[PDB]
Parts: sequence; C-alpha cells; structure tokens
Amino acid sequence: DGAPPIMGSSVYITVELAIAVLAILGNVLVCWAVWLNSNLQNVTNYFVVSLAAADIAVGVLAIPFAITISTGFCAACHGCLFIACFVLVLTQSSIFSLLAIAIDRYIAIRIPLRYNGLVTGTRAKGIIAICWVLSFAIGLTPMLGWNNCGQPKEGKNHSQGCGEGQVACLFEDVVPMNYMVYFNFFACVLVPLLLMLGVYLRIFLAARRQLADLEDNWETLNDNLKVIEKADNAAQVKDALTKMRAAALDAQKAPEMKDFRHGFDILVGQIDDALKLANEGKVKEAQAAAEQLKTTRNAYIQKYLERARSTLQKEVHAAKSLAIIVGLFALCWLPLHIINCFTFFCPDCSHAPLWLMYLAIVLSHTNSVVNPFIYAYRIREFRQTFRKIIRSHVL
Ligand SMILES: CC(C)CCC[C@@H](C)[C@H]1CC[C@H]2[C@@H]3CC=C4C[C@@H](O)CC[C@]4(C)[C@H]3CC[C@]12C
Ligand SMILES: CC(C)CCC[C@@H](C)[C@H]1CC[C@H]2[C@@H]3CC=C4C[C@@H](O)CC[C@]4(C)[C@H]3CC[C@]12C
Ligand SMILES: CC(C)CCC[C@@H](C)[C@H]1CC[C@H]2[C@@H]3CC=C4C[C@@H](O)CC[C@]4(C)[C@H]3CC[C@]12C
Ligand SMILES: Nc1nc(NCCc2ccc(O)cc2)nc2nc(-c3ccco3)nn12
Ligand SMILES: CCCCCCCC/C=C\CCCCCCCC(=O)O
Ligand code: NA
Repeated sequence: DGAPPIMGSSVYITVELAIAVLAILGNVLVCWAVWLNSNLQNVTNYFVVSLAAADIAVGVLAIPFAITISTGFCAACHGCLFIACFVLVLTQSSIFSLLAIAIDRYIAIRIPLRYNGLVTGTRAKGIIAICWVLSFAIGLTPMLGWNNCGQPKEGKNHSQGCGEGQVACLFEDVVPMNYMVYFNFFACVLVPLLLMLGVYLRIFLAARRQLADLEDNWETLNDNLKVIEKADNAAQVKDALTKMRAAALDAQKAPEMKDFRHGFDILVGQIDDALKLANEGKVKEAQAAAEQLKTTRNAYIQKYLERARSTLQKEVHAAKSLAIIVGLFALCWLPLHIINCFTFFCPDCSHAPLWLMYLAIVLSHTNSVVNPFIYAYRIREFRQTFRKIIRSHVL
C-alpha cells in the first residue's frame, strides 16, 4: 500500500512551476530596468544582471530538469549527469557574481580615486565571461569521470526496466557525495561565502574609520579655535594654529571640486596669515585674524564635511543591501548542503526523509525569486525604474 506517489508529486511539481514563473518575471524586470536607465548602467550592476540571468535560467532550465529527475526515468548515465548537475553551474555562477560585487564595493570605498581607472566596463565583461566558463567546468566536473556511472544500482535499473547502458536517473545514485560535500560544498561554496563575509566586514570597518577621521579633523579645528581664544601667549597661539593646519590639509585630502578647493584655500591662507602674525609676536592680531576662520568654517568647511559624511552613509547603506542578498543565498542553499553532510558523514543515521529533501530543493529554488524584491525595497533607482516600467508597459 502507501499513498499513491502521484499525489505528493503533483504538489511538488505545482510549487516548482509557481517558483519558475516568478523567477523569470522578476529577473526579466531587473534586466529591463538596467537596459532602460543609464543611471543603472555601471560595473556593479553588470554583475547584478549576470546574477539575474542565472536566476532566469533556474526558471527556464533547472526547474524543468529538477521535475524530470524526480521521476527517476531511464537515461544514458552521462545524459542523466548533465540534467542532475546543470543547476550547479548556475549556482556557481551566482557565487562568482556575488563575490565580484563584494570586491567591487571594497575597491570603491578603499581607493575611490583609483576606482574608475581600475574597474572598467570592458574589464568587467571579461571577468563575467571567465566566471561563466569556470562555472561550467566546476559544476560539470562529474561528467569528466567523478561519478557513479560505473557502479549502477542494478535492482533499481531492472525494476524500472531500463535498457542497456541506462540507469534510473536519481541524483544520489549518480552524483558522488564526496564530490558534493568536499568539492562543491566546502571548496566551492563555503570558502567563497566566508571570503565574502570578510570583505563585507572590511567594507564596514573602512567606512567606520573614515567617518571617525572626518570627525577627528572637525573637532581638532574647533578645539584649537577655543585654545587660541583662551590663549595669553604667542607660542600657545602658534602651537594651536600648527595643529589646526595639519587637520586642514588632512581634511582637504579626504566642477564640484573647484569650489571645494577655494574653501580650503581661504582656510589655509587664513591660518598662514595668523601664523605669520604669531611668529612676530602679535598675539592680539593673531587672535583677531584667527577669528576670521569661523566664517570660513561655516561657509565652506562644515558644508563639505556634511557631503563627505552623507556619501559614506550612502555607501554603507548600499553595502548592507548587497550583503542581505548574500545572506539570503546562504539561508536558501545551506539546508541542502547540511543534509548532504548528514548523508555522507553519518552512515548510522537514517537518510533525511523524502518530503524534507524536496522541501530543501524547493527552498534553494526560491532563492531565484527574492533578489528583485530586495532591489525594489532597498535601492531607490531600481524601485523608481520598476514603477515606471510597470505603469507604462503593463498598465
Ligand atoms: C533550451 C535549449 C536551447 C537547450 C535544452 C537542451 C536540453 C533540453 C537537452 C540537451 C542534452 C539533452 C540530454 C542528453 C542525453 C540524454 C540521455 C537520454 O537517455 C535521455 C535524454 C537526455 C537526458 C537528454 C535530455 C534533453 C537534453 C538535456
Ligand atoms: C541554515 C539553517 C536554516 C539550516 C537549517 C538546519 C536544518 C538543515 C537541519 C536542522 C536539523 C537537521 C536534521 C536533524 C536530524 C536528522 C536525522 C538524520 O537521520 C538525518 C538528517 C536529519 C533529518 C537532519 C537534517 C538537517 C536538519 C533538518
Ligand atoms: C554554518 C557554516 C558557517 C558552517 C557549516 C556547518 C556544518 C559544516 C556542520 C554543522 C552541523 C554539523 C553536523 C552535526 C552532526 C553530525 C553527525 C555526525 O555523526 C557526523 C557529522 C555531522 C553530520 C556534522 C557535519 C558538519 C555539520 C553539518
Ligand atoms: N542530495 C540531493 N538529492 C537531490 N535529489 C534527490 C532527492 C532524493 C534523495 C534520496 C532518494 O532516495 C530519492 C530522492 N537533489 C540534490 N541537489 C543537491 C544539491 C544541490 C546543491 C547542493 O546540494 N543535493 N541533492
Ligand atoms: C558565456 C559563455 C558560456 C560558455 C561556456 C561553455 C564552455 C564549456 C566548458 C567546459 C564544459 C565541460 C563539460 C564537459 C561536457 C561533457 C560532454 C560529454 O562528455 O558528453
Ligand atoms: Na542564483
């Protein structure tokens, strides 16, 4: 007896098809938006588009393949392997795109002046092509001989009635678990995820150190103004102006930049005017001259400190958005990997039940639906472009 298998299969297939439709629709929308809007055509979003292409291919190809292999149909073993492993190509391509995005944002916050000369569209396109080639080689490695085709399940193959040279096409009968655990999970998934975690950690540390340095230079300017006003001797005035001058040149280092220089030029020239007074022992004139710095601070320096701060806060917010993507990739794929570790490392354990295997498979596929929602909720330029596309070409 036992419940007819087609009842549970019907539920699984219906859910897979629902996921495939949403993965295609949302990720086509991502690609459309980048095509339409020049503000979205930058190197970072070339990797976003490559990631969306991989998720479109989950809906078009990997989900029909997953449905097919759930039936255990008879197949030539290398044809079976291709249908079993193709999803691993798409998932490896996703990992490479996620890693490139993290490195791109790290270069941008670490050496922003070098960024545009280093990271070009032409170089990004070459990197994307190479990553797709490597993804095929990695995900299809079982087809090169690391497979169980040489040790068929003869009982399964006779009970299904397969012909000569065919196997019953079931994932765990043809793909070796040592490949899935040691090669795919540990080396190809978990090591890159840990690398991505460390890169994001370095991004947030760099932003936090730059904001701290901004504030230090700002407090150094103001505190030394108070010292000069509180002073009663040329050397104390002289000392405070010298410290004020270094903070000013440090801040200057940390079209639009023409007004920026004029502000700091008035500032540094005023410090030098006051210093020259100080070296001659004119303390009250040095204090008077040093009081002019306050209108320069209010007219130029505070305004540029604010823009620097808000630019850094935007980069932090944008890096947090992109890291949520990495975290949802991990949440959707880790259950399947962890089940494989139990299967492989605990021969004394009963195998995870079939309903749980298929739930983990469906969860991994749902990852191909979620990124368009994160872009819509977290990134204004995507949200506004989505809204324009839907209102114009669907309404
Ligand atoms: C969408 C288009 C462009 C690409 C799709 C190509 C797919 C559908 C083709 C390419 C290779 C094909 C497989 C190659 C060999 C076999 C072994 C045979 O015993 C069963 C069919 C099977 C498993 C084929 C199924 C269909 C297949 C997966
Ligand atoms: C990243 C987070 C969400 C991972 C979620 C943890 C999941 C994948 C873990 C938690 C408890 C685990 C199960 C607990 C014990 C068993 C019984 C054993 O005979 C087969 C594996 C099986 C069935 C485990 C499968 C994996 C499992 C379900
Ligand atoms: C979450 C990331 C960062 C680390 C990944 C944790 C993985 C590798 C850990 C978490 C829980 C672990 C499992 C917990 C218990 C068992 C049963 C034991 O008889 C064999 C090892 C096995 C099956 C472990 C394998 C490794 C394991 C799956
Ligand atoms: N273990 C596993 N099984 C399957 N499908 C087979 C589910 C199953 C397992 C046992 C059985 O007797 C009948 C069916 N797909 C799978 N995909 C993956 C995978 C992809 C990426 C990481 O793990 N692991 N994986
Ligand atoms: C964007 C461009 C993507 C094109 C990449 C294609 C390159 C494929 C490279 C290596 C794939 C190796 C898989 C081996 C095929 C086995 C065939 C067989 O033995 O039947
Ligand atoms: Na993906």
